[PDB]
Amino acid sequence: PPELPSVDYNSL
Amino acid sequence: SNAQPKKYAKSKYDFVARNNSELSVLKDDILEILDDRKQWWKVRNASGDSGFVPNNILDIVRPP
Repeated sequence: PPELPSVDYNSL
Repeated sequence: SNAQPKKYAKSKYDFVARNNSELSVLKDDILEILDDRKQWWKVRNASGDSGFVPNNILDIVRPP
């Protein structure tokens, strides 16, 4: 299974 | 069939959204690619829900 890439979308 | 066809991806893995911005998808789900500019792509599933999924669980689907 692959590790997730760093988050690069914006949240709230 | 349209000059600008929609682009699709097929998920290689089950992925569970970690927050309400991410989109839970299942292995073999077909997803519309809405935004692939970053590592997390915005995709839309067959139910019309959209959110972000990791690029690295997705395979591009060939145009017909």
